[PDB]
Amino acid sequence: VRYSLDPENPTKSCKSRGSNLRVHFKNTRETAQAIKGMHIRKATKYLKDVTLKKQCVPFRRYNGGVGRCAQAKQWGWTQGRWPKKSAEFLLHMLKNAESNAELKGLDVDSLVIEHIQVNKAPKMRRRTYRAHGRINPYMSSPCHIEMILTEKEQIVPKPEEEVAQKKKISQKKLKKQKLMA
Amino acid sequence: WRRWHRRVNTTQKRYAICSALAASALPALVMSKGHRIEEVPELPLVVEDKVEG
Amino acid sequence: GVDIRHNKDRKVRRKEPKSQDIYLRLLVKLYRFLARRTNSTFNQVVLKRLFMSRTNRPPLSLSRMIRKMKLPGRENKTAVVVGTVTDDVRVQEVPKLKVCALRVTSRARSRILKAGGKILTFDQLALDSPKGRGTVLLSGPRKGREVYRHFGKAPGTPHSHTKPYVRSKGRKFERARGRRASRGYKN
Amino acid sequence: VSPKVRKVLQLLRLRQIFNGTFVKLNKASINMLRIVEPYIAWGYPNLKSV
Amino acid sequence: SAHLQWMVVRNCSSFLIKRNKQTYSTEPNNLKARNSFRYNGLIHRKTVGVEPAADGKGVVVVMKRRSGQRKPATSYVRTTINKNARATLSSIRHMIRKNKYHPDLRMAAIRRASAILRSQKPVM
RNA sequence: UGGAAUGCGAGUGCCUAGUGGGCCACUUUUGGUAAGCAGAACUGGCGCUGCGGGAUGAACCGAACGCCGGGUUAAGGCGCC
RNA sequence: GGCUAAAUACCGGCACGAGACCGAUAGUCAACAAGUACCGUAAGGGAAAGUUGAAAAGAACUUUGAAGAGAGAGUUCAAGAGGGCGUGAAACCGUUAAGAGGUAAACGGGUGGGGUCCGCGCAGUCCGCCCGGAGGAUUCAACCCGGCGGCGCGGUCCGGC
Ligand SMILES: [Mg+2]
Ligand SMILES: [Mg+2]
Ligand SMILES: [Mg+2]
Ligand SMILES: [Mg+2]
Ligand SMILES: [Mg+2]
Ligand SMILES: [Mg+2]
Ligand SMILES: [Mg+2]
Ligand SMILES: [Mg+2]
Ligand SMILES: [Mg+2]
Ligand SMILES: [Mg+2]
Ligand SMILES: [Mg+2]
Ligand SMILES: [Mg+2]
Ligand SMILES: [Mg+2]
Ligand SMILES: [Mg+2]
Ligand SMILES: [Mg+2]
Ligand SMILES: [Mg+2]
Ligand SMILES: [Mg+2]
Ligand SMILES: [Mg+2]
Ligand SMILES: [Mg+2]
Ligand SMILES: [Mg+2]
Ligand SMILES: [Mg+2]
Ligand SMILES: [Mg+2]
Ligand SMILES: [Mg+2]
Ligand SMILES: [Mg+2]
Ligand SMILES: [Mg+2]
Repeated sequence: VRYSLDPENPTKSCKSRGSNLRVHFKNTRETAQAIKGMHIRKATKYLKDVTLKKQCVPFRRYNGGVGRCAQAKQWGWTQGRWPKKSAEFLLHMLKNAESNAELKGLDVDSLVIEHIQVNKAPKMRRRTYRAHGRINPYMSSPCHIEMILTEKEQIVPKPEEEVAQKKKISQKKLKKQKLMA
Repeated sequence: WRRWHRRVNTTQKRYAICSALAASALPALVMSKGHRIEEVPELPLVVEDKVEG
Repeated sequence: GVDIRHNKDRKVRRKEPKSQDIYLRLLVKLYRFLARRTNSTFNQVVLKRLFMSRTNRPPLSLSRMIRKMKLPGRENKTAVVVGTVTDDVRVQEVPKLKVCALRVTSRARSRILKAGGKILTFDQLALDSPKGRGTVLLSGPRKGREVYRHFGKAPGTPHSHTKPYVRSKGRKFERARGRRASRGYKN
Repeated sequence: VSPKVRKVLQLLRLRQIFNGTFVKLNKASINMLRIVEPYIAWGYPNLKSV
Repeated sequence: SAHLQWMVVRNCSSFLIKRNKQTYSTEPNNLKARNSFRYNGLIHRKTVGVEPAADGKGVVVVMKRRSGQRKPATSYVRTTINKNARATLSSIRHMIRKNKYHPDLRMAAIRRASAILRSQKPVM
C-alpha cells in the first residue's frame, strides 16, 4: 500500500483507505474537497448536516446540471447538493481513521484532515434495454478513497451527546464470534 | 516455392577455394580474422602425418 | 536569381570502376598516378578504360589483333587492350606478338607464347612503357553484341532493318501482316 | 521574359540583374540592344568609368 | 604484398573499430591505433611498435626482422628500454633514423614513447 | 587573312516514370446581348512557388528561395494604426 | 480375353527428426476445461482467455467496522510481486507543487523573468626549452666484454634453396 502523499511527521498521523467502494466517484470527489483541511470534530459534524440537508457540498468541478441552493452561498458558490451516500461513506472512513489514531496513542481531538484523495475504481458492468432491440451500458462508477490525518495545536473535545451514547451491540457479530469460538 | 537455392558456377566456386587457401598463408589476413597465431612457428602450419592416427 | 538551367550540371561518367576487384583497383591506383603525373594521354585513356563496364570492354579476338598489328609501321610495338584477348580458331598461323591485356584466354596464351610472343600485365606495361611509348592501343568491337541488332527505328517502320523480339523464330512468328504486301501491307 | 529577349540577354552575358558588360557598337549589336531595351540601361562610358 | 593485404583488411578486420564517426585499429605495432596503411602493424615487412614494459617501468620497442615474414614466432624483436625520459627517446630516435627502419614512423614512435612514460609517473 | 557580330564545349546511344481533366493575363480572335460564358493564336504565368507591395485574394506589380551579418534597392510607400 | 513387382504419388493416419519461420491482436479457429462457451428451427456460425514467487513461505495475532474494507504486525531480496498477482506505456482521471489566466486553445521567430537541476564551479590551465637558488643520485660521455638487430654496389667472400 502506497499513498499519493506522505505524512510530514509520520509519528503524528493516522491513515485510512478504501477501494472499489460503490459510491459515485463524482459526488464523492466533491464531498471530500469540502472536508479537506477540516478539524475532525468539525469534519464529522459537517457530514452529518449534509445527511440532514442542513449544509451543502458545493459542486465546483462536476457541476453540470446541479441545482442552486441557499446553503451553497456559504462556500462562495451557487451550486450545491447533499450527497448522502458520499457523506456516509466518508463518515465510516473517518471513524476508521479515528480508531487508527487511538491504536497509535494520538490525541484524536487534535486531528486535521491533511490529505484526502478520491480515485476512480474499475467500473462495474450492467446493461439497460433501449428502443429497437438495442442494449447499452449501465455502469457504476466506484472510487478509491484515502485520507491522512495529522495533529495540530487546536483541540476540540468530542460532543457530550456523542460520548454518552451506548456501545451498540450487534447480534450478528455475536453469532459469528460464537461460531468461531 | 520461394527460390531458396542458388546455383554457383563450378569455376567460380573453385576460384573461391583457391582465394581462401591463398589468404590462409598470410599472417596478416589470419591475424585480421582474429586468430591468435602470434606464436605458431610457421604459416602454413604443416604437421607430420602421425596425427591422422 | 540567375537565368540558367541545372539539368546538365552533373556529367554522367565513371570516375572509378563499379567493380570491387582489388587487383583492378590496384591498377587504377597505379594509372591514377601515371595519368596525373605524366603528360601522356595514353595513360589517361588507359585509366579511363579501367573504369569502363564489361560491355564497354569488348573482347579482342586473336585474329583481329594480328590484323591491326600487321599494318605497316607497327613492327615491334606492344599491343595494348584493356580487356580480354580471346582466341580465334579461324586463324592458322600466329606471328610473334607482344601484347598487354587484362585477361588472355587459356588457349590464346599457349598460341601467343608458342610463337615466341610475350604477354604483359598492365603493371608490367607501366615499368616497360611508363608513358605508353611504342604501343598500339586496340579495342574490341563495341557493336559486336546481340543487343545492337534490336536498336534503331522500330521494326515496323519503313526501311527499318531492326531485329524484333520474338519468342520463337519460324513461319508462324511475326511474318504475316506488315511484313508482306499479300497480308495487309509491307514497309 | 519573352523567348527573344531571354536569348539576347544571355548573348550579352547579362544573365542576372544589375550585371554589367561592355559592348562594342555596330549595326549588329545596336539592333540587339533595341530588342532588350525594356530590360537594360546602357550608355557611353567615359574613361573614369572604365 | 602490403598493398594487396591492405585492400583486403582496409574495411574488414577483427581489429577495426568504427564508432562515433571515428575509426581505430587495435592490432599490435600500430603506433597511433589508426586504421591507416602507413600505421598498420601487420601488412608491412618492417614495423615499429612501442608498448609499456610488463612492469610499469620503461617501454618495449618491437621491430620486425627481415627474414621470417611467414613465421610469426620469430618475426618480432622486442627490446626493453628503462632509462630516463630523454635517454629513452634518444634510443628510439636512433633505432629508426640510423637504421633507416621506417623513418616515417620516427615521431609517431617518439610521441608514443613519451605518452607511455608520462603515464608511468605517479598520478596526481 | 578558318573569310560578319555576339555568346557558348559538343556529339551520340540505351533504359525510362508521371502526364495525356487544366486554368489565368497583355495583344490578336470566333460564337453570344453579355457572362467570373463557350472556342482559338502568341508569349508569359498559376498548377508545382514561397517572398516584398496591391488592407484582404491561385494568376496583378516587383522578385523567384541553402543557414547568417552588414550595406543598397525594386514594385510600393512615409498623419496615426 | 487375362495376370504382373520395381522406379512414381501422398496437406488423411501411426511414429519420429529438423528449421536463417511466428512468438499470445503473431502462429492453426484453438499455447488455456476449443470446435469449447455462445448464436441460429436447421444447414451452419464460432470466440475471449498464457506469466505471484526460488520456494506458498498465500499474511498468524491485535484493533475499528454488520461487512466489504482499513491500521498495525509478519513472510520474502521484493507485496514498490497480495491469488486475472512479472514488467506496467499512452489516452483519461485524483491529489500535491510551481506558474499563469477577458479576444478558444495551440503554434514559428526574438528576447526577457522565474524555477528544476548541471558545472560534482568560486582567486582559474597545461606543456617544452632556457636562466637562477637550493638539494638528492639503480650518474654522463668515452673505452672493454657479451647478445640481438638493420644495411652492405663484400667495388666481384663462401654455402644454400
Ligand atoms: Mg446543461
Ligand atoms: Mg433538465
Ligand atoms: Mg425486442
Ligand atoms: Mg541562388
Ligand atoms: Mg532545379
Ligand atoms: Mg538531369
Ligand atoms: Mg476561356
Ligand atoms: Mg494536379
Ligand atoms: Mg515550372
Ligand atoms: Mg511565383
Ligand atoms: Mg485593393
Ligand atoms: Mg539584409
Ligand atoms: Mg491390370
Ligand atoms: Mg492473448
Ligand atoms: Mg491467436
Ligand atoms: Mg492483447
Ligand atoms: Mg507483442
Ligand atoms: Mg486470442
Ligand atoms: Mg503481459
Ligand atoms: Mg517468476
Ligand atoms: Mg521490485
Ligand atoms: Mg515485481
Ligand atoms: Mg500482467
Ligand atoms: Mg503488476
Ligand atoms: Mg495552483
